[PDB]
Amino acid sequence: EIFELKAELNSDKKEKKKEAVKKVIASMTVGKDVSALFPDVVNCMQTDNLELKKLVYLYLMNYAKSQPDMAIMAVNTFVKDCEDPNPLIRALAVRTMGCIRVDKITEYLCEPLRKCLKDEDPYVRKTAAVCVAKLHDINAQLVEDQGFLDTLKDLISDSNPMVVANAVAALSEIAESHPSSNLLDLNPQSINKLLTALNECTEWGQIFILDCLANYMPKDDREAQSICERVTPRLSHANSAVVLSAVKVLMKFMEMLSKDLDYYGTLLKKLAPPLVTLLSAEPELQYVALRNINLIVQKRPEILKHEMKVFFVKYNDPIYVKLEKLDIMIRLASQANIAQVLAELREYATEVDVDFVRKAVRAIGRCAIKVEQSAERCVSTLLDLIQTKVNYVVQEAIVVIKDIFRKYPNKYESVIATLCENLDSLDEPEARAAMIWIVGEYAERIDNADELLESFLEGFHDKSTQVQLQLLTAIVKLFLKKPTETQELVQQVLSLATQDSDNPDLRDRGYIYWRLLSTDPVAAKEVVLAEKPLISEETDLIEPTLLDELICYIGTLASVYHKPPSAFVE
Amino acid sequence: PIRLRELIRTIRTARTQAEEREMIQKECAAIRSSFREEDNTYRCRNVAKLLYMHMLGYPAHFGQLECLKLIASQKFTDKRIGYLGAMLLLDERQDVHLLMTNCIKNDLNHSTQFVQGLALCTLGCMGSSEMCRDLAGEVEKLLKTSNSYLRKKAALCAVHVIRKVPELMEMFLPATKNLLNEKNHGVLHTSVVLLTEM
Amino acid sequence: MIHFILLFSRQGKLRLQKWYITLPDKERKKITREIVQIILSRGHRTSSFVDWKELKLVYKRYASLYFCCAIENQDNELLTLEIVHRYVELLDKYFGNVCELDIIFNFEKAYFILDEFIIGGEIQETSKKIAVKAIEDSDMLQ
Amino acid sequence: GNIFANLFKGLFGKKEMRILMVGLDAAGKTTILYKLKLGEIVTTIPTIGFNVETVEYKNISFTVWDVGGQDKIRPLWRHYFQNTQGLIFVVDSNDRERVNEAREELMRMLAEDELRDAVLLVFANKQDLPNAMNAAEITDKLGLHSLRHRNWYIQATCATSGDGLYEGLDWLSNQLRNQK
Amino acid sequence: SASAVYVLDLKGKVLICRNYRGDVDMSEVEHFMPILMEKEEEGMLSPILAHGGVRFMWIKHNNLYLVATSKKNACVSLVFSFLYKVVQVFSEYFKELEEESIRDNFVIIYELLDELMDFGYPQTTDSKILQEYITQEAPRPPATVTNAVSWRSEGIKYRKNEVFLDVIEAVNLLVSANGNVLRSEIVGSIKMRVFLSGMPELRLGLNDKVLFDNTGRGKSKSVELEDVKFHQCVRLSRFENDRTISFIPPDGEFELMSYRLNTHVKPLIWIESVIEKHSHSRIEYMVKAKSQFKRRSTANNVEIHIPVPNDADSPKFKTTVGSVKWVPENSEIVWSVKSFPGGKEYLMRAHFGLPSVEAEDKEGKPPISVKFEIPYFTTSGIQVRYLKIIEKSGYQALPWVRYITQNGDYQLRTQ
Amino acid sequence: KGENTSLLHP
Amino acid sequence: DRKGGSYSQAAGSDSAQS
Ligand SMILES: Nc1nc2c(ncn2[C@@H]2O[C@H](COP(=O)(O)OP(=O)(O)OP(=O)(O)O)[C@@H](O)[C@H]2O)c(=O)[nH]1
Ligand SMILES: [Mg+2]
Repeated sequence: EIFELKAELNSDKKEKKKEAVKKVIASMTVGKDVSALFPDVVNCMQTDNLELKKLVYLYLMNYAKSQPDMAIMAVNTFVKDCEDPNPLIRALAVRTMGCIRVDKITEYLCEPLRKCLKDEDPYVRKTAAVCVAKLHDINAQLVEDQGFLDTLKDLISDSNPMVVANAVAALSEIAESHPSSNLLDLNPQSINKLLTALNECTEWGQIFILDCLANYMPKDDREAQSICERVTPRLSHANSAVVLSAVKVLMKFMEMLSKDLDYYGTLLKKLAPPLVTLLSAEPELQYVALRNINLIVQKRPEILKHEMKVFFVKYNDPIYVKLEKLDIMIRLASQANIAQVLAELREYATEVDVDFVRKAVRAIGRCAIKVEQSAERCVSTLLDLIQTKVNYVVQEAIVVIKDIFRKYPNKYESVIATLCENLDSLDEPEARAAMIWIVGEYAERIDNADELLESFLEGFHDKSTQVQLQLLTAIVKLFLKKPTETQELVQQVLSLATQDSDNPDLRDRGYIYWRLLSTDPVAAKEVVLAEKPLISEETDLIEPTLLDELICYIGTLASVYHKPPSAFVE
Repeated sequence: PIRLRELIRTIRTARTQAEEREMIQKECAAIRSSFREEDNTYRCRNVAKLLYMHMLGYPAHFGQLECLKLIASQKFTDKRIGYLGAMLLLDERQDVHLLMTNCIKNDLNHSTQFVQGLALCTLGCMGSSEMCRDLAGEVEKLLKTSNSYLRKKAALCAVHVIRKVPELMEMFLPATKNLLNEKNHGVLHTSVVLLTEM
Repeated sequence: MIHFILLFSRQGKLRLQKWYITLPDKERKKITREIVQIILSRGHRTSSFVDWKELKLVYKRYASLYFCCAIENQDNELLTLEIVHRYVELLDKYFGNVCELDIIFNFEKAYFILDEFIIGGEIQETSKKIAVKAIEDSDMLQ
Repeated sequence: GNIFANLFKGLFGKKEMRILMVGLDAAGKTTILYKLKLGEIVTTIPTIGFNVETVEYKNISFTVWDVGGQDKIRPLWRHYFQNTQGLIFVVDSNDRERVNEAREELMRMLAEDELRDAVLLVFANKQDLPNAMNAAEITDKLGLHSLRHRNWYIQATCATSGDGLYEGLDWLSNQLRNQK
Repeated sequence: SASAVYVLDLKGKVLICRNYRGDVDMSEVEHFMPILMEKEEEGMLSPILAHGGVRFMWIKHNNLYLVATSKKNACVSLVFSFLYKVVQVFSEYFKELEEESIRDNFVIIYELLDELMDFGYPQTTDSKILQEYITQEAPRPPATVTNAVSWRSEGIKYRKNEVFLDVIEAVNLLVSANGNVLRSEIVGSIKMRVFLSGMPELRLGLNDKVLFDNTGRGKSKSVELEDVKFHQCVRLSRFENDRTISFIPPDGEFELMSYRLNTHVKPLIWIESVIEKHSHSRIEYMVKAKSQFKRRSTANNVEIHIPVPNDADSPKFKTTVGSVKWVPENSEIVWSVKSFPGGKEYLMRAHFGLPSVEAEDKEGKPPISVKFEIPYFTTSGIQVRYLKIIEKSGYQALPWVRYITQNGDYQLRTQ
Repeated sequence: KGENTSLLHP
Repeated sequence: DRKGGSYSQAAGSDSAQS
């Protein structure tokens, strides 16, 4: 096997050498450690056949870090191949030189890189630009010593739009890792030159060209107007990533645009069709499009005001897309499409995703809390869902009712009777505690509040700390409101939570309640049963400082995770 | 009448999990169609395929009445298949074993030693809180017999009943008296286990 | 008594399953998945004994397909291994050079043998020839 | 296609038919089934489950599945409705207190949308004591004439002797079979 | 900014991997499978995984997961675009996407992976262009990639200049269970199969609402496409200036333009379904289909999928027109019709039994979807005006195009 | 394969 | 013939718009 392969590779027949190379490639792909034969393949490296040269280069790149010492026998071959008349061989050699992760190997490759920097072949120019970026990433100090920054800067001002885009991408990557010192920013002339080559760049070249504009900060409206006019055609590209980059560039430029001018209105009108087109993309890019819409939603929410039908999740939509659709609908919820949102949420509650059902319940509750005009409709939907006889749905409806009561309890007295008997046997801590809190705060429209609390007092000492605290608060409120039918209940609760309750916070709360009861029952109404102020809901909008930074970071990993760019990298 | 071996080979030929689920559903459709027709000839093959599918992780709620119908059958293969189905897909929380009490009682006095042993093993494996109440009398009757191959089964049934019904142990005190001279190792082991459980 | 006995393969496929405890189907599936994950994530020098959920989860596979047992904390541990070895020997004698392919094909026979060997988690046949003779006689009945 | 084989089979008798056995416990259902199948009154314990048997008469195999009348077994009659074409009801005229319960059970079972093609087959069991009612008083009490789209026939059979069983079988054959 | 794009298999085995930056160890692929299993078993599975500080973005292919690991905050959209381009290239080069070809053409696969992208920056994406430098059965790279025209190879000669266009219509209807249609969007598709000599520059002209309004002819039937996306060969500047559709057509079948706008017209097919499902006794399928399309048009290969019960068995079909077959694999009844003339009304009455034992868990209510496809029908009314075929040498072109109307996201919510 | 191998190899 | 609508000849430009 290994010995036979070595003997075959140490022969003078090209027919057996090709078969040996193919077998070695298959073994490495099959998961075989063929790095022990790396020195043997070194001798059979300088071959006229192009097929074996690529395999040898791939083996060396994959067997370079494993055997760095044995890689010293490949500099001469690379130097010889760096001047081959065939452009493909030169491009392959340039790619392989940068792929070798050898500290002592990149030192001797500077001369070939300098020679190929002025390569006439546009593919050769792109390969040299990639090799320079790889060398700078491997050794920034070596790249600075070689003085390749000037050559990379001069590359953008030459012919070959693909090579120009590659050089711009390499410069951006180098500046991305750089400490912002000696930045490669260019004046309006460079931006105009790049825009002139934007219509000639390839699908990949368009992204590289638009990435440079993401760093430039416009200072004049005329320049911003021209940039917006040039980026407007980018919205009609079949490449979704190019569309995303163009949208990010337009959003970044909109931070300096004047709302008085008509350019902003035209840009807003031309952005909605692009969002609609992006929303119907592949499932992999659907999540990216949703994340981009959510990030840009908090900046200019008036653009997608009329885009509501497309926000509905499809039957074959993925779980991640279904989850994002609900968030998009919640962010874009308005009183105009309140009925449509309620109908979609009602349809979304009949699915089989338990997580999907919980997300739908949370979205319905958020929509009801945000808009008080549909509070009655939300209450009716919650009552219907509770009548749906769904355990998870029942808990979700109980939680939604408890949340709604604390927010808009002025006209919530008509649902206590319906919720008084709604199968209270559920033991969910999030639902039982919410029901107890609702009963305690709303202990006026129910004539059998004491009887209902009796069933929950059987295991109060071992139910839960939050549940125990909520039950104690409800008992105290009931005693303060109606003490004739709950005079013994308050004493029993105090005895159970003060003597048999070992919780420190619960014990302290029980002691405070007992002291208040024994001090002045009249003052307890104004102290315990007081009118709480308006509840400040947690704003889901991101901070304005973070929103502006996320605007520049469009299409990167930080947009999907909704985290700062420095808060997610290692 | 697709044999269990053919179904196993077909399942082994499936690659994708979705493909396996589709094949399982395709077989279950034919199984349900055969069951709805009240088929009695190839019922053993359908029962085996359903048991294999249930072990594979597919729903088998519809294949409960067929097991009950086959349990009260007369063929030995059908009786074995029904006993296996009751032991596997029948449970106390299932609630479908309530009707099986009459079948167990009918098979409790069967002359064949294989049907009675299979029924005793099934009752022990699926001992319920209510089945043992109506089956405690029959267990004690077989405990005083001289069948060596059945003494161990009777002891196991008594132990299972005692574990399921701790209040029924009072009826087993006089049944196990004077049983320490059993020559067979199985009967002696069963008696020792019953005494330890008591 | 043995709460459950399940024959699972190395890749995770289960070739046998016999639980003596009445549990919900979803709960039983979750317990089986957890047991497979624990066994599949265990080394060869773990002693083949696990106290999972206060249950003596004993795993000892003599081939690619593994075997598991779940007994309460009231008896010795080596007894379970001896019983498993005896059951494997009886199955091999009944079949003859038992392999993984024949185990799937002889699932009904394997279930019948397990029922005739151990009932309710307790040992039912102490001898090895009496059980084999009884199984052969039952099979010959038709 | 050809149906020559079906005609050849039917030349000597091919139709089999089915039957059901429902009613309250201790209503003579087990004894009646034993008499129909064997021809003797066999003493049996209460039917915890059910009894399944077949009887060959008039070239028709009338399969009979006994169903108990236990409180826990009362709601189990829906399982036997599947693949069921006939049904025989056994009444207990000697239980005045249980007569209302039996009537309510019959009404509940008769209110199933799946059981529509099965005609009424009422068997007057315990027709040996002086307290037993006639063939019309029981029907009037049960309101058999108010069963729309139900072909009901009242027959009185004595469990000890067996008189009237042949008449009931002939009536069932005439109601089910519509040929010469 | 993916660190390495790899091709996995359904059992977790990596069919092929190719590092581009080297910032991530190749051993991280082993932890991808357990993470995916945990996410799927907990519902947290997403295409972009995350193993600590390295994100493992993968997409589900025909048989393997195209996992592309990355370490920094690279362009996720760029990675997705590169993966889509690679998938298209593989489909063009390999007719099948399975393990049979992954392990069969690795010699050319390694070269294609090396040439496509370098250092995380994709460089080559033209499948036809890539086929001129990388073949499985090498010369210098073509000048077309270096030249501006990377979508029209020069020097191509053909005996005839025939281009086959395709007016593909996508009828997507979202009818709720209440009977109202919520999402009714029609997506146009102008795909042409160009086979000519040279590098012709197509000059497309159609009956667009915006173009007619600009020219002053905004009074006839003109299509007002909400979203119009040109292909790569389409010049953005010409369309932005005066809606001038001038671009160099590629060699072969390609998608030039794809209209996308909402529809305010009645559905082509009106399907009314009834469910007389007895409580564990039987079920009724009162399915009524009304063809709202023009009577002169026929819907060929109409397959109205009606979801039957999950545990339903012994079905009986009482229909009027069209064959009905119950497929247990899909767990639904397909109202199959060979040809459905416009205005037809087919009535069906399904009837099957149900097991006595109730199901332990619910199965949901999947929407009813039809597979109608009526060609030679233009519901949107957009009419192609002219296609400016100009060649430097000069030739008489004979373009061809066909209008096909099919059923897209035409789902009907169940009751 | 590994499945045709004997469980105990006896 | 061909399913999906027969191929039809197309013009070169809008002759009515000059
Ligand atoms: N003496 C006498 N008793 C009868 C007669 N007919 C019915 N019975 C009583 O009815 C009971 C019915 O017993 P079976 O027929 O064996 O069983 P069943 O009718 O299905 O009743 P269950 O098993 O309890 O559901 C008997 O125990 C008798 O006491 C009869 O003609 N004479
Ligand atoms: Mg009886």
